[PDB]
Amino acid sequence: EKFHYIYSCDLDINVQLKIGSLEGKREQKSYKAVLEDPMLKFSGLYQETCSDLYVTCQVFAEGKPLALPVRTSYKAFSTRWNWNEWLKLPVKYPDLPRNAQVALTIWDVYGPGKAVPVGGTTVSLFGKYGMFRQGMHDLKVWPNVEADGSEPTKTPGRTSSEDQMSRLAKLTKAHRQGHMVKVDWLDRLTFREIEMINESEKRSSNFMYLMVEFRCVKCDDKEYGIVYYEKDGDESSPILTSFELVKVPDPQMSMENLVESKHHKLARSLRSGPSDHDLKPNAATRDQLNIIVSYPPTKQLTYEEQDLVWKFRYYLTNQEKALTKFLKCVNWDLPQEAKQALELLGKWKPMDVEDSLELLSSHYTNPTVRRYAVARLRQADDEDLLMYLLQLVQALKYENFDDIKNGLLEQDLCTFLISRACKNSTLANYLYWYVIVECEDQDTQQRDPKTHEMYLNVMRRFSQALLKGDKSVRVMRSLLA
Amino acid sequence: AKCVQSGDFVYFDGRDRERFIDKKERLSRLKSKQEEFQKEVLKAMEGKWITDQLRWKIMSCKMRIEQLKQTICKGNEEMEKNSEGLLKTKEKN
Amino acid sequence: EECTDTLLDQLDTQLNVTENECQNYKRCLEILEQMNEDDSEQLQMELKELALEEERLIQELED
Amino acid sequence: NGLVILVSVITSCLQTLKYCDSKLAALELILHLAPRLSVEILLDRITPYLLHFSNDSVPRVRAEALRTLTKVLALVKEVPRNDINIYPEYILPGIAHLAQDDATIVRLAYAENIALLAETALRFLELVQLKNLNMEGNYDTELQALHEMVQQKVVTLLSDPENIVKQTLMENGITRLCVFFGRQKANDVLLSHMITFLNDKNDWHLRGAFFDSIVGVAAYVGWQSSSILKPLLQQGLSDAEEFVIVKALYALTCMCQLGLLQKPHVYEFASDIAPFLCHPNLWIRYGAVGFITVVARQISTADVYCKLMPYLDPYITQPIIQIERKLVLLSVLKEPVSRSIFDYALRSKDITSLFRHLHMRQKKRNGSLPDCPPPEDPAIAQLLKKLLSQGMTEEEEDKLLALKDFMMKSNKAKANIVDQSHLHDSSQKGVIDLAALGITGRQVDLVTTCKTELQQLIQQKREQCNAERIAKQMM
Repeated sequence: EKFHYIYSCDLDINVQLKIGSLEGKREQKSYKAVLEDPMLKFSGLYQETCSDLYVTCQVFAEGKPLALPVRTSYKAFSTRWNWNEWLKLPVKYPDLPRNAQVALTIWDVYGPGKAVPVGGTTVSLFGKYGMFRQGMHDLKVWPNVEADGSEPTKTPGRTSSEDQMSRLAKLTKAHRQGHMVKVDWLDRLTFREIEMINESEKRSSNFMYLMVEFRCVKCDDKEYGIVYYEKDGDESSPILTSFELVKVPDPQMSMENLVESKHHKLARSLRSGPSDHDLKPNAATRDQLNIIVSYPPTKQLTYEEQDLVWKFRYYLTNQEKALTKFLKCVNWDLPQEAKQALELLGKWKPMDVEDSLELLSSHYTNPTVRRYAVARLRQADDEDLLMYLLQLVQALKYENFDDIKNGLLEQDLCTFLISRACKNSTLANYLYWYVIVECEDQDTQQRDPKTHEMYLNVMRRFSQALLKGDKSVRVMRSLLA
Repeated sequence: AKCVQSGDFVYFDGRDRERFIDKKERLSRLKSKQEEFQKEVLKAMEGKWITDQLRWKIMSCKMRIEQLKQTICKGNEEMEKNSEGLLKTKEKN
Repeated sequence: EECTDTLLDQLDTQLNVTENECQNYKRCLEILEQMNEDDSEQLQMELKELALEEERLIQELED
Repeated sequence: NGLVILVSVITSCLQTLKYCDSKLAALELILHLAPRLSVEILLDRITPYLLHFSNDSVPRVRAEALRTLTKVLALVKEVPRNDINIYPEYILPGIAHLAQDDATIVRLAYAENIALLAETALRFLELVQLKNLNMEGNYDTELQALHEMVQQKVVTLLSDPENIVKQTLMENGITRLCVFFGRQKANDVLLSHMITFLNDKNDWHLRGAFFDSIVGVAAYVGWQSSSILKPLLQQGLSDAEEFVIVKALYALTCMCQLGLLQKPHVYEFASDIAPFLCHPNLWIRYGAVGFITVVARQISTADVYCKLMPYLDPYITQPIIQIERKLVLLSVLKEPVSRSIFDYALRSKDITSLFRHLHMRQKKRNGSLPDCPPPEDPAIAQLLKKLLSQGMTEEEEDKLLALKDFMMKSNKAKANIVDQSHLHDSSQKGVIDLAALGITGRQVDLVTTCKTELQQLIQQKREQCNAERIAKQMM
């Protein structure tokens, strides 16, 4: 009443196949061939009625082997080639494509050191509609040839048919399974007819067959058929049925340029860390680097320049201005380069306050390079920071607003401005008006409220930082009010 | 390293008194006799080697006579069966 | 000291083995000298008789 | 030359592919164009996208991405000015995660290919050296970085939890990877790892694969390997799985042909292998013929008669010289111990006292003892009765006694595996269950290409259900 199944991609267990028996006479060569090559006399075909055959079981797909060939352990044979061995195949059900095949070659000895194939049979692991082989199978063994796993297989173990026994055996198995309607009086006759047909085929032909079996996976007394399926094969493509602005869809629109990403890693190699203390640029590259360092703060370096600024980053370390360029070569997404940038930054002969203003601009957002700017902006007179204050109050737009709202390399820029303001009342005077302009800016209140509230919290912070100051500082809070 | 160059070394336990150089010389003499015995064996081998080639030839030929006699038996039984089948087929025809 | 005692034993054993192999070759010679009595003529003629038989059977095979 | 323009419409898709079928198709496309595309296009353009697929969510695609990358990189006969570092700095660190991937097929596909990536990278560094010389890097420290980088991966694959990955590395290229270890470390860390595979007493294919590949590693390590490997080969000849013995005999054959077995050990092995000339298993029987004829061809004809024949004469019908020809020795072997007699002896509960009794019967047979009493423990008499009533000829008793050491050791090893059969008692049955893994079942009432195939299957099952239901009810 119900069909139970699982996807081949969900069943993450090793495929297993029983090598059953081998049924059928084995064609003996005429002694004429034994005279042609005498080593035939010692082959397993001639020495014993049943030789100690073995079965190889390579899983093929698209004409390629998916894994190494598993093989049946040794079993002695006397009157019947019968293995009852479940070969744990080297591939799992999710590893199998829709055209996976087992290539079961039967091997026999041919003197020392050399096996020879008795025959081979190839059966696809997925049936007509993607269900994995569900049970016992009798595979036609192609004689004297090694089982081929190319697609189409030249040695198929099954037919779509086209002969009596291939159809009558399927019906016989269906009848045994109870699928076919039982009728005792007919069966007792039709199976005698099939017996005659089979015994005729056994005489008029010398084909042999290899029984194999597949494990019927069970759970809670249910047996699940395995259906070839793919993770993501479950979703139909979300192709949009109409478009009117984007006429020429581009699939790589917002994807990372992997070719450029590859050139980063090679040209800006960190492994030169120990070599770059010794190796330094020569005459022709000295001039070239001096030219790059001289560039204006807005001249975005080309990849050739950015390369040279990294290759000799340990040389540029000796120049205050060169640090402005290095921090533009460093990619700030890559934790690899960033972890070296923040290292050489701490080794570099420090930049001046003119340069420190650059690091505060929008382009730089990594906290350790912003805080390092402050770590040099500190080393300038409050007379100067009084004039730059008009710009610096705007650089707070580029500052992390989360450190503001909860701030109620020691100091971020806002803390530094408020600190230096308490230390010199001339800054505290202007710092009030600049920030309060933003708080009164009804345009910011509507076009970018996040920035507007940042200034509001800058003013709440400054309101509180003065109240936390000395008696002479607290008076400034009341003076500004 | 000075011991092996002197050749004067012997077991510290006093198990023996012959020097290493005496034993090395005796080994070279034994190896010399090993060459002699092999060269003496090989001249005997060159005799047996010829008769064993013949013995293998006889045994190979006998194994081929056994094969050919069976091949003729097989060929005859196949021909006899085919003759009886042909006769029956002519009769049927 | 320990290396000297060890190397002396390694030579003593090598000597005794090499000497024993020489005695083995001697014993084998004592056997090969008796095997020289085997006749080559009668054996070779048996090959001729067998070769004649094979020539008969190979002709019958063609027939 | 327009392929550069075509490759741009291909590569622009490789980052947005949703389906596995298209991802695999894209890899065939790259491999089909790769021999035509210039070296600069392969390394600069194609390569970034091959590494991208090595990170794909589908394990088949990760496997095929590495498998394509290896074949694509093998085509680069020249080095671009800016790519001399691509192997240490970009390719190898970009696939190094695959060697420890969760999905076996990926690690398996890594083992199948690491032997070639390493060789390609080395040949690449070689071209870089030739380029530096023709243009006029610290080759020594780069080569040693590549070696240390390769060695780390080989040892990882040999330490893989699934034997199939170890076994795959063994057959695909362990003999060549040895160059990345060098003469000394190949023995210290590589060979010592392989010697550990023989400790697996339940996956005979891994012990088999050891003897298949060990000849390569031993030839590389040279003379140092003989004393370490010698006892492991004797274990192989006494293995619990007879195909491992066949592979052990094949290894000794190949090793003797290479002159790797020291002269005393060659004869020692022949003393242990000659008994196999009467073993019932033809694979072992002709394995012994293989080895022992190879011995007869490596040693002097003086030693063939004086040292090899004494070991072989008990099993030979006639003391034919020139056994160096495999055809000769096969023709003069005595009939082997019948497999029935062999199994009754080997399978017995206490094979020790059985051979003791038979050995005493040998003394009585050869005149070295006056007479022999019947066995003392009835289980031995019951076995003696079984063996003799099954047609055990006196020559088979002599041959069984020659196989004494093999049968005793092998029986002891077979028992030791039975002592482990409790660990796998659940897998020996005919059924395997989802209950253990908790995989979600799916069901449909019978009362993309994959999604359509499943619908066709369901339709077929509804029809085949109604067909049986109607016909049964109709009857």
